[PDB]
Amino acid sequence: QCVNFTTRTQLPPAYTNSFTRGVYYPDKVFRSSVLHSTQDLFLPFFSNVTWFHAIHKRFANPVLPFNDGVYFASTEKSNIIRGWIFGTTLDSKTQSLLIVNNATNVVIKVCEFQFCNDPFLGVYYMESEFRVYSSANNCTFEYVSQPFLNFKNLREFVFKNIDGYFKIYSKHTPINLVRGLPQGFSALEPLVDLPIGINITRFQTLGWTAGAAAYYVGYLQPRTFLLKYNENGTITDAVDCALDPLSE
Amino acid sequence: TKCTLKSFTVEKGIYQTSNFRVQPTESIVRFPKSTNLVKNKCVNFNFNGLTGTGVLTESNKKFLPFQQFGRDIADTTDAVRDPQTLEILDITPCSFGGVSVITPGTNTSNQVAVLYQGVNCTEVNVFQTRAGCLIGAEHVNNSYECDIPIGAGICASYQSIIA
Amino acid sequence: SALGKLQDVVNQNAQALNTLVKQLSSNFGAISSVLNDILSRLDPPEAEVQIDRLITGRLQSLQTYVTQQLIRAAEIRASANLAATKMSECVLGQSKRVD
Amino acid sequence: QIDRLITGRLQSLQTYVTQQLIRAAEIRASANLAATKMSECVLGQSKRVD
Amino acid sequence: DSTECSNLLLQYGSFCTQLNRALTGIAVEQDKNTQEVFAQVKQIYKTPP
Amino acid sequence: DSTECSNLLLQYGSFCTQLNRALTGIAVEQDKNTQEVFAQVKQIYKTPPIKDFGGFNFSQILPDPSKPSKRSPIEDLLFNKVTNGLTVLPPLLTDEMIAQYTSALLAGTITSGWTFGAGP
Ligand SMILES: *[C@@H]1O[C@H](CO)[C@@H](O[C@@H]2O[C@H](CO)[C@@H](O)[C@H](O)[C@H]2NC(C)=O)[C@H](O)[C@H]1NC(C)=O
Ligand SMILES: *[C@@H]1O[C@H](CO)[C@@H](O[C@@H]2O[C@H](CO)[C@@H](O)[C@H](O)[C@H]2NC(C)=O)[C@H](O)[C@H]1NC(C)=O
Ligand SMILES: *[C@@H]1O[C@H](CO)[C@@H](O)[C@H](O)[C@H]1NC(C)=O
Ligand SMILES: *[C@@H]1O[C@H](CO)[C@@H](O)[C@H](O)[C@H]1NC(C)=O
Ligand SMILES: *[C@@H]1O[C@H](CO)[C@@H](O)[C@H](O)[C@H]1NC(C)=O
Ligand SMILES: *[C@@H]1O[C@H](CO)[C@@H](O)[C@H](O)[C@H]1NC(C)=O
Ligand SMILES: *[C@@H]1O[C@H](CO)[C@@H](O)[C@H](O)[C@H]1NC(C)=O
Repeated sequence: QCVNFTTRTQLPPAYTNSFTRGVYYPDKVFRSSVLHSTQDLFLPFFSNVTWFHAIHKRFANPVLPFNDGVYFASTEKSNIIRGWIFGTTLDSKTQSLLIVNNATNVVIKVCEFQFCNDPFLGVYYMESEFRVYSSANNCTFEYVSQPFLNFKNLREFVFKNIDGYFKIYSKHTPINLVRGLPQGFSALEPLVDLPIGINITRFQTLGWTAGAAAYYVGYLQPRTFLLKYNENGTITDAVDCALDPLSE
Repeated sequence: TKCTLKSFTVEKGIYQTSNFRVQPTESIVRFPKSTNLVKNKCVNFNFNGLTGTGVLTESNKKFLPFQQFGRDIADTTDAVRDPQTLEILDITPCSFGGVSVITPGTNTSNQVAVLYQGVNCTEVNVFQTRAGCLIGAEHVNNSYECDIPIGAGICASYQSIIA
Repeated sequence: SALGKLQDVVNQNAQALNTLVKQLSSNFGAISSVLNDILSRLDPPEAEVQIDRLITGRLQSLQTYVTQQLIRAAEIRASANLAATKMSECVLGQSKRVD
Repeated sequence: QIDRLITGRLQSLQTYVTQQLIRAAEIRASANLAATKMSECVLGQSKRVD
Repeated sequence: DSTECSNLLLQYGSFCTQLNRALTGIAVEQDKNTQEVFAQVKQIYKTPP
Repeated sequence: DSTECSNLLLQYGSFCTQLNRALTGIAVEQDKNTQEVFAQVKQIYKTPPIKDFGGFNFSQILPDPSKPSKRSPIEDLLFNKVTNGLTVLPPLLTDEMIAQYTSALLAGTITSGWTFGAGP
C-alpha cells in the first residue's frame, strides 16, 4: 500500500551551521589523557548543514544523495522520526536496507523492497499504519535489537558504508533549545556495525497532521582530526586539521 | 665478558654483556573456547584477535562500555577488556633488561657480580638497587670512593665484591 | 620560559624516543608492520622478503636515531665543558673575562 | 621501481641532513668562539695570550 | 607531484618530519648564532660629528 | 621475540654491536660530564651553624634543613619548574648528591673565597 501526500506547501530547504558537531569515535580503543591524530571520513567544522522541517503544512521527505557518508541530526520531541531507507535505485531491481524503530523494537532488514514514493508510518489519536514497501522477495540480513530512541531531545547519528560494513554511530542529548542546533561538542559513540555488504548511494528519512520535528543532513569528507582524550577516556574536544591555519 | 670483550684479560670495571628476557610461560586465548585466565605472569595473550605477550594485572581504568583495548601515547596496547568477564586488565610488558658484569681485574680475582638493569629482584647475596637487581655483591652500610660505578649512587669495589 | 634550555633538551630526547617507538608501526613497504602477522600469513620464501623489508626499515630508523643521539651528545658535551669552565673560573675564582 | 627511487632519494636526503647537522655543529662552535672574542676582545681588554 | 609516489612514501613513516625538523633546527640555530655574536648591546651608540 | 627475524638479522653483521657501543659511549659520557661539572672538589665543605656573614643573607641558596631533599629554595623551585627494548639507565650521581656537591662548593666559596679551589 502506498499513499500520495498532496497537501504539502512548497518551500525551499534551509541551511545552517554545523558548528563542532559530527565527531564520532573512530575505533573501539580506549585512550586516556592523550591527543590522537586520525585521518577518517569526518564532518567538517562550521560546515553548511541542510535543515529540513516537519511542521503544520511541512513534510520534508526529498530524495537526497548518500555520497561517502551521512551525518543525521534530529531536534525531536514526541517521537515522529522512526527510521531510514538506504539503497541505490530504491526498487526491486537492487537490494536495499531498511531500519525502523516501531513501538517495541528496532528492526534492520536487507531485502529487495519495492518501495513507495512516500514511505511512512502512522500514529492514530497507538501505531496502526505502516506503508513503506509493497514487497520483499530476497532477504539476506535481519537484525532485531533494542529501541535506540519546545524541542527536548537531540539525536545524532552517523551512517558510513566502508568495505561492506555499515557503521552507525549514535548519541542522545537532553536539550532545551527552541529552534536550532545547540553550540557545543559531543562525541558520538559507536552504536552498531552491520555486515550488509551492499551498494548505497541514496537514502530516505522516515486528513493527516505532521508533528513538530526538525532534522539536519550533513556530508562526510576524508580529513584529519586531532581528538583530546581526558582522564576518563571521553573525547572532550577536537580540532579540524584542514579548517583554518590556527587549527592546522 | 671475555667473549664480549674479545680478550682473555678483563680490566676492572662494569661491562654490559647480555640481555635478560622473562620468557613467556603460558598461552591465554580468551574470545567472547576460553582458556582459564592467568594473572601476574608473563603469558602470551590473545584477546578477541588481539595478540601479544605480557603480564596481565588488575586495572583501575574505568572503560566506556564500547571500548575494548587501550593504547598509550606511543600507540602500544597497554590496557584491555576481558571478553568473558567485563573487567579491565593492564598489560605490563614482560621484564627485559641489560645484563652487566661487574668484575675487578683478572690479575686480582675471578669473582664477578651480575646487574640486571631495571629488573626487580623477585623476577630473576641478592640486593635491590634503583638501577636494578645486583647478585653476587654484599651490601654494606659504609661509604667509600667509587671504584666501579653501578648507578643511582651505588658503586662496587673489591676488598669479596661489595656494593 | 626561564628554564627553556633544560626543557628543550628533555623534550628533544623524549621526542626522539617517541619517534623511534612510532617507527615500529610503519611497514616500510611490506604488507604489515607486525612480524607475527607476516609469519602466520605467508610462506617462508616470501615471509623472508617481508621480514627483510621490516629489518632494513627498522635498522635505518635505529641508525638515524643513534646518529642524532651522537650529534646531541656532542652538543651536550660542549655545553658541559663550557659549564665546567664556568664552574672553575666563576665559582672557584674571580674572572677578568668580560661577559 | 618507485620504491627503489624512494629509498635511493631518501638515503641521499638523510646523508645530506647528516652532514648538514655536522657542519651546523662546527659553525655553532665557531660562532660561540666568535661571541667569546666579541665579549672579551672588543668589549674589554683580554689578558689571555694569543 | 606524483600521488602514487607519495602514497608509497607514507609507508616509511615520519622520516620527512624528522628531516624537516632537523633543517628547521639548523635554520633557527643560525639566527641564534648571529644574535649571540652581534646582538650583545641593547643601546645603539653613535660617534660624535 | 621472532627467531626467524633474528636469524635474518645476523646476516647483516655487527650493526647492532655498533649501535649498542655508541649508546653505551653516550651513556658513560653523560656521567663523565656530570663528574666534570660538579665533582671538582674532594672536600665536602659545610657552613658554620651561625650565619653571621656581616649582613649577607644566603638562605635562598644554602640547603634548607626543613626539606627532606636538602635542597635550596632556588634549587627546589628549579626542580618543581622542570617537568620495545628501550631502557633508561639511572644517572650515576643522584639529585641529592649533586645538591650536596653544590652545597660543598657554596660553603667553600662563602667561608674560604677562592682559596679552596687552588689548595687548602
Ligand atoms: C505517488 O506519486 C508517485 C509520483 O507521481 C507515483 O509514482 C509514479 O507511478 C507511476 C505508475 O504508473 C509511474 O508511471 C510514474 O513514473 C511514477 N512517478 C515517479 C516520479 O516515480 C506513485 O505511483 C503514487 N502512488 C500511488 C499509490 O499512486
Ligand atoms: C635571610 O633571608 C630570609 C629570607 O629572605 C629571612 O627569612 C624570613 O624571616 C622573616 C622573619 O623571621 C619571615 O617573616 C620570612 O617569611 C622569612 N622568609 C622566608 C623565605 O622564610 C631571614 O630572616 C633572613 N635573615 C637571616 C639571618 O637568615
Ligand atoms: C549554504 O548553502 C546555501 C545554498 O546551498 C547558501 O545560500 C548559503 O549561503 C550557504 N551557507 C553557508 C554558511 O555557506
Ligand atoms: C515492530 O516490528 C516488528 C517487526 O516487523 C514486529 O514483529 C512487531 O510486532 C512490531 N511492533 C508493533 C507494535 O507493531
Ligand atoms: C531475487 O528474487 C527474484 C524473484 O523474487 C528471483 O528470480 C531471483 O533469483 C532472486 N535472486 C536471489 C539472489 O535470491
Ligand atoms: C554503486 O552504484 C553506483 C550508482 O548506482 C555506481 O556508479 C557504482 O559503480 C556502484 N558501485 C559498486 C561497487 O557497485
Ligand atoms: C572523571 O571521573 C571522575 C570519577 O571517576 C570524576 O571525579 C571526574 O570529574 C571526571 N572528569 C571528567 C573530566 O569528566
